[PDB]
Amino acid sequence: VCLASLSDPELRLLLPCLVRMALCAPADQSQSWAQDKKLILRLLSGVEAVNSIVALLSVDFHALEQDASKEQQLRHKLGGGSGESILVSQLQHGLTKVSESNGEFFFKSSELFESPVYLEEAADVLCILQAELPSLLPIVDVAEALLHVRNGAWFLCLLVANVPDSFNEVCRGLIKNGERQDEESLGGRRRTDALRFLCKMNPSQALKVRGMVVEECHLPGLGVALTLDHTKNEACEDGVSDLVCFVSGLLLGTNAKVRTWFGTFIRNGQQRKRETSSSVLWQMRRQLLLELMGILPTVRSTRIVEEADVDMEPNVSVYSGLKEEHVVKASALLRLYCALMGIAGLKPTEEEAEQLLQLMTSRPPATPAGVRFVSLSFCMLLAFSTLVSTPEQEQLMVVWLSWMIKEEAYFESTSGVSASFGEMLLLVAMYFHSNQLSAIIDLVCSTLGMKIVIKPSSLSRMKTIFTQEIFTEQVVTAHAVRVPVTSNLSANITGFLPIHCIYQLLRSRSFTKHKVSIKDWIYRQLCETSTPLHPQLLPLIDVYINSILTPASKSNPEATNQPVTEQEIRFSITAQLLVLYYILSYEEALLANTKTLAAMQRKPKSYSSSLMDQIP
Amino acid sequence: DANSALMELDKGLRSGKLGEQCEAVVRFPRLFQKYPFPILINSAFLKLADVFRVGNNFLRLCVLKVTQQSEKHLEKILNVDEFVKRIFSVIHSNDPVARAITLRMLGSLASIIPERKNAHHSIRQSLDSHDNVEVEAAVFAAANFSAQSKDFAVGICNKISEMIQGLATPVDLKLKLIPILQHMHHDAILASSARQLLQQLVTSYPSTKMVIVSLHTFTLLAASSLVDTPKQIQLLLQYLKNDPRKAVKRLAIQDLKLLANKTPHTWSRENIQALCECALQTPYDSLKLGMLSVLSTLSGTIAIKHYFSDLVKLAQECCYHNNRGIAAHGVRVLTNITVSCQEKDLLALEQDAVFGLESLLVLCSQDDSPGAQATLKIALNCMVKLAKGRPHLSQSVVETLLTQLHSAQDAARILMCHCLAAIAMQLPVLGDGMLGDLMELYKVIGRSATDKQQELLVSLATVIFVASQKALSVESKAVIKQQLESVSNGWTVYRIARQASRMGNHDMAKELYQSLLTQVASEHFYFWLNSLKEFSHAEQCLTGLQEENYSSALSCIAESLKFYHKGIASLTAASTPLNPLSFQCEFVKLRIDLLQAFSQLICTCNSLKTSPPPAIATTIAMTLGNDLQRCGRISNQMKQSMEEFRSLASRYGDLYQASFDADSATLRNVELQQQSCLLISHAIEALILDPESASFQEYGSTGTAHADSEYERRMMSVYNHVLEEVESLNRKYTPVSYMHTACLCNAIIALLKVPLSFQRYFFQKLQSTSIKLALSPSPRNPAEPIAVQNNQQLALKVEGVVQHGSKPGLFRKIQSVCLNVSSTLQSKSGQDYKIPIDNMTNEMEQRVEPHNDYFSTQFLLNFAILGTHNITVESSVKDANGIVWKTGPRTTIFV
Repeated sequence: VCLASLSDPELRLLLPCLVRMALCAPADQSQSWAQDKKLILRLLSGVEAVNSIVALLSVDFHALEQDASKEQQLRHKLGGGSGESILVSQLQHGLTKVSESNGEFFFKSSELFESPVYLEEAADVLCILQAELPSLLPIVDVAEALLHVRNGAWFLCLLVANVPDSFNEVCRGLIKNGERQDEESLGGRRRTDALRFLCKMNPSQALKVRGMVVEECHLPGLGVALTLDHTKNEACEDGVSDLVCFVSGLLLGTNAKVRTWFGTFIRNGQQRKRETSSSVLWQMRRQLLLELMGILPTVRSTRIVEEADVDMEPNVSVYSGLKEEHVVKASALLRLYCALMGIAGLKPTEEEAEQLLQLMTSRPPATPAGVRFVSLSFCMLLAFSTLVSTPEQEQLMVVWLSWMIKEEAYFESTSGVSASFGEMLLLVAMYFHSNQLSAIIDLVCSTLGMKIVIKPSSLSRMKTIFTQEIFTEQVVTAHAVRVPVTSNLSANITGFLPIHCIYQLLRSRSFTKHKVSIKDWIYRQLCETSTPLHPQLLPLIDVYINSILTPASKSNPEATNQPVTEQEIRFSITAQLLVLYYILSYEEALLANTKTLAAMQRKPKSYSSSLMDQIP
Repeated sequence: DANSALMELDKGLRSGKLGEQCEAVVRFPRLFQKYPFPILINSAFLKLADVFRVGNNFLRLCVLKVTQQSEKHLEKILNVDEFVKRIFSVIHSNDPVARAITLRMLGSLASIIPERKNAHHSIRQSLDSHDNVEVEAAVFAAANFSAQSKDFAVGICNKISEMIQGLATPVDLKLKLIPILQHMHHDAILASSARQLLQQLVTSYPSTKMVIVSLHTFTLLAASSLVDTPKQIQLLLQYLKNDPRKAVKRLAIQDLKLLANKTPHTWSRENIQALCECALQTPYDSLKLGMLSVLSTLSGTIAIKHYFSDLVKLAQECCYHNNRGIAAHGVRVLTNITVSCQEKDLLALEQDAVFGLESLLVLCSQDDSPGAQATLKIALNCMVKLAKGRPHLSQSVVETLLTQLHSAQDAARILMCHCLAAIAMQLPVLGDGMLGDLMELYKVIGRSATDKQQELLVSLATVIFVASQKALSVESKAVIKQQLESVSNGWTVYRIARQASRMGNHDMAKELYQSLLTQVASEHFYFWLNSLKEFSHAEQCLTGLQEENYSSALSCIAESLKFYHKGIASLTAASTPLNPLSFQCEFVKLRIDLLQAFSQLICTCNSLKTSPPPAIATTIAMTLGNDLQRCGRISNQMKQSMEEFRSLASRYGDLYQASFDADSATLRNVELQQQSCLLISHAIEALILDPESASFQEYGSTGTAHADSEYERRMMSVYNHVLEEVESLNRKYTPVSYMHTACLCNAIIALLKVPLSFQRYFFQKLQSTSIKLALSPSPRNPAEPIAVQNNQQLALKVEGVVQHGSKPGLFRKIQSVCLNVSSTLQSKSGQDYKIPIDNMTNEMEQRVEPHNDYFSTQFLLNFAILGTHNITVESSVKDANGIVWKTGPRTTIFV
């Protein structure tokens, strides 16, 4: 509140030439300058020259009042100390009016009245800090706040007292002068900030008396402009995260730095990922503030993040989609939104959900980052179906889903990623076809590190009604069969390979009668990888063996041409072992059932003992 | 979860289903590897003994293979007698294959039952049986039981002697029975008898395989029983000088190599002279190569110091040989002799050394073959050793390296750059001299390269950053130009930026991090790169300080702290449960706290002039005060700074012992940071405050010639400057800190000269060791406390298993686990803490030494409080030298 931030920052380092740059600002902190220019020790020559220059530059109109205050403080060295000691002794013993007799004119004329007023204020502050919760008795020196603050600064600079107690008294009486205390010593700013941050609880600063303390801390951080990030970190690490969020928002609105990444998201990212203590702290804080609408910091944070989000909306409006330079920031913001609305999240609105649906349905530049962003947007729209209330949103989202299903092949061919979004789309389609919803939950909680719950098999059920509309077994099976095989697997990359959807398709049913004999895809997959042993290869081979002795779902028995062209001597060790396991499983299945309804299922096409003698 | 697996394996083993039984048996080792718990292993081994007692003779082989595979999990078996009985109950059958399988199983169990007389009697009886596979199994079991069990050795030595000398067994049976004599090192009489037997076998059975196996047995006995190693060396030299065969000569060469590898101090001058005389009379190349390899292995130990002129002549003659391996061995011997020995004339040999290195450079420059790359690496590490052990010839090798850098087809320049980077870590004048040539090579290398352009560019950038000190001239723009329009491999530029941040170059690091921020294929790596960029920017802005400046220094400190806060926020935004970042967060937070303490110190030093004398003088005369000299309000700020520095040093010492996986460089950097913090604390305690408190002069040597980095040398020089400026101004002026604050601020600025050095452990975290510490208390699945009578007792039964994701014996080895346990009251009794004493008397600091990867101790506690308590345990692993190494498992149980 006009605490001379620049003048204070200049005087904190050295007062050599900054005395001439501030003419009217040298009115509140003039007491410290007068005390340093009158009671100087004259240690060094440069220090003496600086003190002389400061005394020469302090020849203002209020120099007489400053000299009178300095003389009153010097004359109150022994008498005021004894008076305060006697008052403290009397208060300790007892614990075991015409504007207060012209209090405005008495404290400015005689030093004894000012000393008595300071002693009474200190006693009241001690009584309120011992055991009390109140902020009254502040309109005593409202008309003479300047003289009262000057007298308090003179008493603090002349008489020994506690800095934390004085800061607490200033925060409880009038914060407008609290920052003035920072202009008295200009050395205990960090200590005062830590004391103010440690003088509050966790569930406060929202609808209690801690709002005044939070405002005072914000004003002090704005007047300092140096330890603001340190104060925000201390708050986020100890208590009162709302003050830290407000300080971060103020620093982001004042300074134009952090252009590559918004500092608000940078600070809000560490709330549902680690540090479970601060995690549940922020959780209960946002839970308590969600119902309360008359609070400034959280709504300002939502507004700034919303405008930072919509600054990228004209780009996808006039162009096809996002750009390469803004494809990672959008994904980070989307993941932050997901983490914020993971469990016990806030209630969204339409003016934000519209832009969310517009950005989540953009056109990436066919970059693995863009593929990850598309997958994250798909999981976001699948875990939350709060978009069906309006027709235009649902029609645009289904149009974009059809576009993604069409261009999945292009996105997988250009971008050399292992698991694209099309694999997840086909997997959730097969899951909806198999009439279960727990697999969708496992999918959405396995694609990203958030063990959250959405609804007990009631939220995604609506999507099922859409699944039977257009995305029926006529196109999803084609897209699952027309996927390219993965080369040189690793069993370590995060994602769902086509092996999963192929296994799900072979397990559910294959009654299409026009999309059988997928042995070519199986061979092209098991051709040559040799690095891992995927845990799904054996169940895939098992369900493929079971997909031969099944009624009317007749596939090819993997004729001996592939074995004789593979096991002839890149057809590595793992491929040969998998082929041998498949052959042995087929030989075992030829003897297990032996009964295939005796209806046109009489062509097993077994081996004639001419291939088994060749394979070692 | 392991109970379900054991149950399903039992259900699979219940029915016959030979295939399913074999499947379960071969899957048992995976269950052993997954759960190393002793009770589950004991139950599984009991079930294996059960299925071994009755079987179709094929499950027995699978159980034998499982036992041979899982050998380390064999000592953690509770019921051993029943297991051994069930195993031995099948040796009385008439099936020879079953008896052979049982004998092999017993031999596989020779580490847990070395005194069972029934097994010894069975092996003794079945050793001379009328069979072919049972005899081999009995021989295997006899060797296993003769390794240990001295009684079995003394009982089987005579039988082995008669069976070998009976001349009624084939040559293969004797060749298999001879290696049994290796385990006769239990007594001197056994060693003498085995030596006489082997001598008689050599003198009576002259044959290639016979002599080879007998000499192998004899040398293994001599190496395991170091009583007659000189006689072994003499016999090997005699056989090298007399026996004309080629196989026996190579056997003796490998024998001498093994002896020098294990026991090199038993060699004498006569043995080395005889070996040199034998090598000088060898017309072949492979034999001379092996003898020179043995000589090079010997010269790397104290043998070359005890030998001190035939070895010198041999090394000088084989240094310029036609083949490359012999020349590499010769120059290695010469370099080892130069480094170890310090004779007078040997100085001239130094010449023959350096030029000899050229003989290994012009022959393996553009060969592109492993046989040449091996000798190249040998010569390069020998040159590194010669440069690090003798700085007198540091330039005479770097000039040859620079001249040879132009004679490689982009194949050996990576190794030359590695050698240059390893050599330049000691003396910076080499880098100052070769920076120009390195930049010339970096400019002329960006023409065309496809095979290994990535690693070549990485090595060039690394050696340039090591040679350079500022990287602010045109060279940085040239490197940026060479890396921009060329192939933009993300890993290459990432490694270049990592090396730049490691060496201290922060401008190039910031540029590369900004270039990489726009190309990230994920979200966590994006935050990681953003944090690295913010840290590099704060480091670069930290270097923007001027000597004797205090106006802009506060602004630079503030902006560096702001950038550090942004970076640590973006970094902790990337901390995930999967692969969590614990060292980086703590390191950055402690650096931020140290810089905040420095900012508070400079702020207090500046505010000392803001009328501090007359502030506290109103209550007491600070002038000529014997109680508190120059008593002012600055004393509280000085005490706060001192306690902050003490807490920072304590947290540094905690972080040192909390890693347990950091390299030597990272530990040295942490130690240097803590030393600087403690030095600033000592300066604020002894100089600014009363000098009569400590008055301890630092009259001791420091900064020895052992630092392996320029950062360490600069830190040590700054430490010495601070000590020499604080030891003199102690009793000069009054304690009002008139001139003391000036030198204090100068030292603070000097400490901020070197920005930082992100060591190797900051990235690529390897050697991931972890103690599971899975105690076995009463069954408590929920969070409800165990119902105890509160008066009898409460047992713990704690046990932990160590798990190493990487190579265990890489940097440190686990030797002891100092398990600690404490108790406290959960509910508040009278205050916010547990109680007046918190019931933390029950510590019971036990020191268990796990021989294998398993340990188990017993803990108790006595409490008479009807409330709820909390029990916590800590691992506190101890290494070989002995350090607390405070680990953070934090296993806390209520009751």
